[PDB]
Amino acid sequence: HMVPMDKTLKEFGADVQWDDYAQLFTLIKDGAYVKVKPGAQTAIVNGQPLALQVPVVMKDNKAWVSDTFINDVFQSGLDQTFQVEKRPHPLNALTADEIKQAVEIVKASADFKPNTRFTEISLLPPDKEAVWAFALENKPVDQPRKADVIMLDGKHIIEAVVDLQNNKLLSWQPIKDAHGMVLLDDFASVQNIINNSEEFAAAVKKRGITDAKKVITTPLTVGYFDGKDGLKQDARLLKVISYLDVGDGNYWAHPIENLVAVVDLEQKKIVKIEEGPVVPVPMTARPFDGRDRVAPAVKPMQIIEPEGKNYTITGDMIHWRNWDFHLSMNSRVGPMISTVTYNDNGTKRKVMYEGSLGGMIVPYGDPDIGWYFKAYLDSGDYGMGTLTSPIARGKDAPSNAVLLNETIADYTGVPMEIPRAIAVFERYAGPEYKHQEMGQPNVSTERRELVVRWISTVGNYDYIFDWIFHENGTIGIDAGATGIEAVKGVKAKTMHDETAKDDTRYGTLIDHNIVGTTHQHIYNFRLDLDVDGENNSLVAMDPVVKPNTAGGPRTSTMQVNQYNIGNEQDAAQKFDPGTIRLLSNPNKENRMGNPVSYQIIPYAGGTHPVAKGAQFAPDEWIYHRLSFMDKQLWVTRYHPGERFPEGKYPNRSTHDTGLGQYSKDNESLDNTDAVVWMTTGTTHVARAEEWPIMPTEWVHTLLKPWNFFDETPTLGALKK
Amino acid sequence: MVPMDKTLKEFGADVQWDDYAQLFTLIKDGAYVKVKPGAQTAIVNGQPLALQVPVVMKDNKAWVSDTFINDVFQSGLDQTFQVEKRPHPLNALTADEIKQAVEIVKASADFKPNTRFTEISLLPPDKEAVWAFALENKPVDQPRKADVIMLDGKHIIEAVVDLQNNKLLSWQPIKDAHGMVLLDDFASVQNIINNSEEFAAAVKKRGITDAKKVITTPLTVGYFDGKDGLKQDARLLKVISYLDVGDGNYWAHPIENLVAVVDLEQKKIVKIEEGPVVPVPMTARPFDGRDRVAPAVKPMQIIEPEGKNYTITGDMIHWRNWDFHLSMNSRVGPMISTVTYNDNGTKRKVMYEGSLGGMIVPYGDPDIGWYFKAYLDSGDYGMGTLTSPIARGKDAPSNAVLLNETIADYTGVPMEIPRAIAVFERYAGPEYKHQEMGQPNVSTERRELVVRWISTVGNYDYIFDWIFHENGTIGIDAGATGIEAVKGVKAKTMHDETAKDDTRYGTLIDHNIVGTTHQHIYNFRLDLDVDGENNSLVAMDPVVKPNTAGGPRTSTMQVNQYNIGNEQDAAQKFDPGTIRLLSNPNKENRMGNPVSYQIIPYAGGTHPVAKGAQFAPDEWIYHRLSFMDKQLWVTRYHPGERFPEGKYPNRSTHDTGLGQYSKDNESLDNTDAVVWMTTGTTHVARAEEWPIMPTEWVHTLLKPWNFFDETPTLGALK
Ligand SMILES: O=CCc1ccccc1
Ligand SMILES: O=CCc1ccccc1
Ligand SMILES: [NH3+]CCc1ccccc1
Ligand SMILES: [Ca+2]
Ligand SMILES: [Ca+2]
Ligand SMILES: [Ca+2]
Ligand SMILES: [Ca+2]
Ligand SMILES: [Cu+2]
Ligand SMILES: [Cu+2]
Repeated sequence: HMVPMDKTLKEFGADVQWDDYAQLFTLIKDGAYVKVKPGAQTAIVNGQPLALQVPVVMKDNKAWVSDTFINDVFQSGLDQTFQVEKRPHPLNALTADEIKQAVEIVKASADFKPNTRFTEISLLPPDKEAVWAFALENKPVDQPRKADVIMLDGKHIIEAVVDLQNNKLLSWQPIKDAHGMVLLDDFASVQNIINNSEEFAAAVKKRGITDAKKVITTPLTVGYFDGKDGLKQDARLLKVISYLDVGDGNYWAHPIENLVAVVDLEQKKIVKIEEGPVVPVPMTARPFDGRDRVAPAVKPMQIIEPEGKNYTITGDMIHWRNWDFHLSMNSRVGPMISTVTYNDNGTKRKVMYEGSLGGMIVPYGDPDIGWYFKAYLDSGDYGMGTLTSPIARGKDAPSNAVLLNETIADYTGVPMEIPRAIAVFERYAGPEYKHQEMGQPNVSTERRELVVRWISTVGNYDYIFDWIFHENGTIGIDAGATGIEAVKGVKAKTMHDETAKDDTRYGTLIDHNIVGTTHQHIYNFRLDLDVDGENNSLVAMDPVVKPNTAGGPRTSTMQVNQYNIGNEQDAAQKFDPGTIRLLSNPNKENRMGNPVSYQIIPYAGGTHPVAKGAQFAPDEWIYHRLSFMDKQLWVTRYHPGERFPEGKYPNRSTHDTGLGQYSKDNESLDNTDAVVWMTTGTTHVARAEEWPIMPTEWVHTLLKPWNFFDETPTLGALKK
Repeated sequence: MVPMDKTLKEFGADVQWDDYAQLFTLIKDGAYVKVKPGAQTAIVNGQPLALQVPVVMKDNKAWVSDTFINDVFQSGLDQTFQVEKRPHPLNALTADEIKQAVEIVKASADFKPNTRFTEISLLPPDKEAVWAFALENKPVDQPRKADVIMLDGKHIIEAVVDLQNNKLLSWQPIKDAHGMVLLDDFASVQNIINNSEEFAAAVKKRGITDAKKVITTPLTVGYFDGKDGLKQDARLLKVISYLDVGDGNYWAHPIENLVAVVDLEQKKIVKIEEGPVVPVPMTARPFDGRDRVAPAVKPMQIIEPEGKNYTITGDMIHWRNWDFHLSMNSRVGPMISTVTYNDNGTKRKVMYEGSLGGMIVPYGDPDIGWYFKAYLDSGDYGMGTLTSPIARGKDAPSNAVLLNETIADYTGVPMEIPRAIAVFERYAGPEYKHQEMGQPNVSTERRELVVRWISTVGNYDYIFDWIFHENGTIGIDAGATGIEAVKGVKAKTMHDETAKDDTRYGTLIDHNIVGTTHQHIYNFRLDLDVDGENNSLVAMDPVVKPNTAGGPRTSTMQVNQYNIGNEQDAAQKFDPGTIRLLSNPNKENRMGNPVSYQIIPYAGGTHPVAKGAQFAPDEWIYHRLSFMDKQLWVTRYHPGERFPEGKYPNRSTHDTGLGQYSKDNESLDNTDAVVWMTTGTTHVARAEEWPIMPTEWVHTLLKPWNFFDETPTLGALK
């Protein structure tokens, strides 16, 4: 029998286009670009003919297809974008079965508990050398597949390691003084607790709210304040900031200011309620989904690749032009780009062994009761991988993108497949190079970039990360921010009201009775670059103006001060965009005798004002707990266990267990395996243009080959 | 009948044949046509068109009526271009006006026989009247006038002509002003050198067996208060030479330490400076691919089958909420004028005029052949004149519309530059997004309208993009590519004896070739009128202040706001961590905040950033060009102050540009301000940039700040 074509294809997630003049359907879905005419015995898939067992049938202006059409067409093989992996890559993320296997192993332990949740279940990384050998030499990794299983028993963290190959538990280590990240069920627990609190209902009522059932809570981490916040360090707590649901789909626009409830999770009870001055809840409807807006007419624009893509995805490995890399998903930091090599005329040269988001922080600058503790570590305390937002096909990524599904474990240890978790797409990026010699034929070539995009939403903020592989060897990493701002309810409607000045001391008045509290967005990327090998050195090149000592009219010259940065301590520094910092390989040179290197650029621009460091006095704890905030460049000795800038267990941490810890011994960085950490951020002073919803703002970082090659990388294959 | 593919391609249209669909897809600029052989109708931008003669297949060769292109492409179904019934007052001089102006000055008894024209451009009507035309359709009751700047030998004369009444209004010789370099000067230099026995003698001394293979370059000499031993009153140019080896890239073969000084009026070398002899790098280094084979790539197309979202009426461009005027100038290229943002039905002023102000590419090597090297490409060579036609689909995306522009050449004859400017819309990620947990997603795509212009002066190719974002933001990017200026050296690798000395002022990017360090400094003149003429410059510096409200916090994040009341204070370095606004103290948004635009001189770049001029304050280039050392300048609107480097920068003895425009330190309080943004890079070369440099970009931004009352892209309320 058959089924309606449009409905079915839309359900399938394919774009359906009908050309009445040509009597032709054009179907697009990831790497598949299809053309089919009603009644035709064949269809075209990426330029190749495909025989259909059932032609598309047109009835009374309605098209119908066989129930096997989607499978026969989209899984024909003529779409070669995806290929089957014959030999499993050692860095492949844990499969659904493996996740379940790990969960069974720990549950076989006599110590496992019923309320035991899983903060993270991820592959235990085999030794770096074995992995590189596999990627380059194709040598098998004779080491057993293992998995780290981090459990949360009540409020206690337990680190267990399971041997998946031999289905046996290898370790069970409780981690004292460590708090666990926030889990999904905590979100519902908070709302439930507030709903059952007689006092809170009373607190809310005196603040103008009649129906407490319309109150929406949010689970915020409290941080650490040596007790000044009056909170027992031992307990698993969360502060609750509330909003009123007015039915406009945007409760963020209706803050219940000066009301904070402290909740003890294991005790499932409100242990404290801080109250400040009563501020009337901003009530005006402020929808952002367009319900109250007119839809402007816009002409269609399509980016198409009718014969398929230039990249191939074998398993989790992506091949594109001279690039080869592995892409996997982690519940905490999201995407991980591994074993990155650049094919130099037949020879695959190492570039980066492992790269990913290190961690990030969004600290606010308002001292009041509902803001002073607010300093989010989104990936660390909330798991950005877990909170991945599926790509909106054609909107969050260009129409010519390919969308990948990714699987991770949820907090209960059950496999979870995130649909459209990552977008991959090639894009035109202007001319690669050009030269119009006067009176001569022009010379131009277009530039192409391969983008790997991932979006994660943690509450009100929506973050976008793009890993950009330039055909010329350059690698870019951009971070975009959008979503809804965290606002403060105030009494002033305009800057002319009496309280305006005081209401706007820590933020801009972006709407009536609404202030966009000033804050920063500080991102950090962990980049284990192995420039043409593991042993590298950090070199500095500072352009300077020195007195002319060669005679002639000039009083000055442009020269460069070059020196090595031999230790981690000296490598942790602010970044001057006017200087040059290289991660060189002192063991290999290019054709001119220069060490093959990559230029590290932590700050390549941004659309919001740039964060020169953490906007905190040096005597604030957040500044103390988190040191990665103040430096834009860090370089440490390779260590498989050092992966997070804010530390492994940042929730209510008492001291820096991250980059401050990784570089505290000030080890040598001379001709050894280095790991680069780039920190880049923005300072956000709000404006009306960003409310009710904020246009995407971006920050850019860059990694450029510096004498890594012997000439223009994109000139092409040498004819003679 | 006539062959389709042959005719269509001569027309410049792209032809695609789909055998499965038996359909031809024809594309050219805003027209997207679909036609099947034998069909009595065709489709143009989604609309049906009746054909007089169907397309016919003859021996697998399609044929069309001899009137096909006109009937289809000029049908009217492609609405990209609309007729301009009332000419915009800022329209550039037409070919007829260029010839009229030349006839007017040539009729004067003072016009000498071989006089050339450095520039022939529209003399701008008063701003007020122009705004009234754009906002009120009010006619400009002032005759079209043209500035005619002549070069009589080496003497500059400024004339003004009344085009409407066809009469000469003024004729003023400009004392001590040197004229820019003109095209014929390039040939003179080469011919003068070619006929120089002494030069040929010097060249032989340096290993060149055939002097006829020597390629010259016309370089401005600057000013060094005589220390360079050059006569200030003479029209001079220094000549740096290269050896043509037949690889199509003479730039890769420098004849180091050989500099000839040519007096253009005497037409002869008046000085030859010789330094140590360095063997000419000989290895062929073509950049045009003659020795390469590109990897096969799958096709990519960006299509708009229903036409464009923008309309071009004459030179007026309408797109979404934006409306602006695009014109061409021989010196600075494109000019963006009368820019307004249609705020829910009401057009609000944003920028009266915007364009490249000027730029300079100064080097940091003290040696004989480099110390004077400081290029003012627009000012001294005329970048609009040297516009490089856009290579369709490569220099600009496949969905772009390419515009032709007309200017006058140095002999006063109209010159049409094909594909001089590219206009194209592009996807730029999501405009905004919010995925509320467990709720339906909300995402809208971002669209940007780009106006791209490319100019090439010698070895460098410069790209400029004026980017209009739907949300009111305006971006201005500058890209650099082309061939690097290199110094011939003895070292082949860094292991050679002279390596250290050879690389003191630049990187060794090839054997015996050093890419001398230099900077790229661009300056943009932006006459912003934020929702009106009268504005004020306001600073907002984010600062950390002690907490005085109580609680655990010791510090807070506050802003230090203050006005910058005068030109001298407005001339400043830009801290990308601070905020600088051009506000309209007379208008506010719904929250009582002054409608403003955020000025961002530095929004990013792919090359190291230039914090200022890499020159000691006692260097003459530094004294002559103050604009290089500050990223932000704000001056009072004046019709005759348009160039950061001054009107006549060739061998100038002092700053007649921004240094002069602000020397007076006038008030910037609630008045007509003009913003000048200086953004630059410091270029330290690498092997990856040779023989041809992959495009490097710098970015600037102008963002609406409380100009609107909410997210500008949400749309009108139902
Ligand atoms: O995103 C940071 C903490 C948070 C989590 C959930 C809702 C609001 C805020
Ligand atoms: O671009 C600056 C001066 C110049 C002009 C012509 C050829 C080479 C260099
Ligand atoms: N007075 C305008 C200049 C002009 C000259 C000749 C034809 C058309 C226009
Ligand atoms: Ca260490
Ligand atoms: Ca490394
Ligand atoms: Ca002035
Ligand atoms: Ca102005
Ligand atoms: Cu923000
Ligand atoms: Cu350069």
